[PDB]
Amino acid sequence: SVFEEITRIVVKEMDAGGDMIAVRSLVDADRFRCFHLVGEKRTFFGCRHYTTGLTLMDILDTDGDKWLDELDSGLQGQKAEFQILDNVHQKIKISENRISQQYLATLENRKLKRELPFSFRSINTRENLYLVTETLETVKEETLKSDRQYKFWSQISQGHLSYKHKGQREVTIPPNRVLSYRVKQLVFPNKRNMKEKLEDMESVLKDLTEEKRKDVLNSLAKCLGKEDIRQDLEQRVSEVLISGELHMEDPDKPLLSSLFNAAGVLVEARAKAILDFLDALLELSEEQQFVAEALEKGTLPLLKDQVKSVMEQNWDELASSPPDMDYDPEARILCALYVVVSILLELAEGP
Amino acid sequence: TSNEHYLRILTEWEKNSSPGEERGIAFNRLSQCFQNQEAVLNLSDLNLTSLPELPKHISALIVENNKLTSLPKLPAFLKELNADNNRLSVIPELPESLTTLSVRSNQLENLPVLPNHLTSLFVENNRLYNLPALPEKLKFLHVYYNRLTTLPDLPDKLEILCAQRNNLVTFPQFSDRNNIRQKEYYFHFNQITTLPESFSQLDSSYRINISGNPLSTRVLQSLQRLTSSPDYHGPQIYFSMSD
Repeated sequence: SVFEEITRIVVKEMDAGGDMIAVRSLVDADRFRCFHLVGEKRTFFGCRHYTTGLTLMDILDTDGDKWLDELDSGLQGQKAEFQILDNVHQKIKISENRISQQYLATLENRKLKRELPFSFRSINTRENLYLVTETLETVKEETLKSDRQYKFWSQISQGHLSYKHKGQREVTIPPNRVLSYRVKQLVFPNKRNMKEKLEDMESVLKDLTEEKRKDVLNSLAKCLGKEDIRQDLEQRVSEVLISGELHMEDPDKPLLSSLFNAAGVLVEARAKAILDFLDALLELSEEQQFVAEALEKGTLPLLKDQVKSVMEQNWDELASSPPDMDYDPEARILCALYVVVSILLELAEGP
Repeated sequence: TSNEHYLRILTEWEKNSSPGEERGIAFNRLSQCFQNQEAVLNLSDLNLTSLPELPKHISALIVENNKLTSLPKLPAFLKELNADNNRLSVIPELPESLTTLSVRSNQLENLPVLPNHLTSLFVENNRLYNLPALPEKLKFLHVYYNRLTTLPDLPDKLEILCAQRNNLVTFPQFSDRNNIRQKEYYFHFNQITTLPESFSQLDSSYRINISGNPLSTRVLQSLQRLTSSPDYHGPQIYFSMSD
């Protein structure tokens, strides 16, 4: 998505690679902004900021009579005007909005509250979180056309494909929008190489079924075709993992009857397996349209087999980067596609 | 008779316009902008190619994205001169009333003297090859995206200074006589190799994003020596880790 693209660009030009991180959720543009604390390193893949009903008021909600002046003191947010300009002359008009160090001090010397939401206890299990301090809003409707770029995961285009396509994707940005947000941490006042992993999963998932799998494929069509349904099925599957039960109103019911095995017993291996899928696939940012296309195609075997040669070339970097340090994102995409069709085909061919 | 001249010269400049402008709306705006002399006197998006003589009682001027031709005298103003994306000519001398000047996205190649206690400067997106002395009361600087290569001294209350993507070859003789909560000193994408010995002398209440500059390996490895060491208590300087 260009949101990812143009917000990466504004990060790089305005302040390259600092604590001001882009927004990748295209449709979820201004859900989070100044005074919207979403975020946790809650066993995520390093660079993740979950879209949850927890925002800054929902974590640190003052409940006294002095709220009326807290309206002014809280929407005091800055509207300083920046001109972002490159060879995308042209000047996109951004507003920097940074809650001042004085309010940072007041929040530090204040204390949290008692009735918090269930989402808090669901997400903050092992969360080393970050909070939005400086955010980049859009002041004027800024529908701007753009195409694409990436790096050297162009080995796909080296194999037999050519990748000569055109990303004429022109997303609309209305006024009062969001581009990027500075992240800083107030964490809580206490108030196998995946080939062998994937061999184990290949057994426990060769254990799968056909029609249940076809619902898997349709459900992943909606999920990993458009952004929104990805977080939909993400929340659903995470709830399946934690609660370990079933609500019979799930559109993903045959995969539920699949993760729960043919006898209806939840194979935790299958649950963590769809989870490692979703991790690898959401690591493939905006690959959603392409994977919905791939369901329509039935040509995942082609995709992986290409990056199968490519993965067996690239085992240098997920072993070079320790699991707790920053990986190579391109190599993560690579191993992700291995995981994609390795499993998905060992699945799609009957048990 | 004075209002009579302004009316008639405005009418001439309105009806001898080469016929491509919203200057009828600009004209009734100027009739209500001299008759009663409204504040703000906004000219934005009206595309007035040439701004004629303004009334004496002006308060704040806001004329973004209007012109290509030089401004006339701005004689006695009051607060905000906001002249974005207009022309390349020189700025008229600022009066004692002017405290905020935003000439962002303009094309002035020679910023003139900026006397008096000017507070809020925003001269981003210009071709300033030079910059004279800045006022002491300067507090929010923005020389962002400018061609200056010989950045002079800094004031003693500057907090946010954005001067990235300039031809700055040398980190200047820094005014680290400033003690702002977090120095937003964005110098990324400059031509710097030489670092003045005083990087051990600035406080940790600093982020100088010195990225993009072609530092020498020795100074870079000294920076690694102070950063990989767990006791980094100098400025929180983000160096260009191949960013």
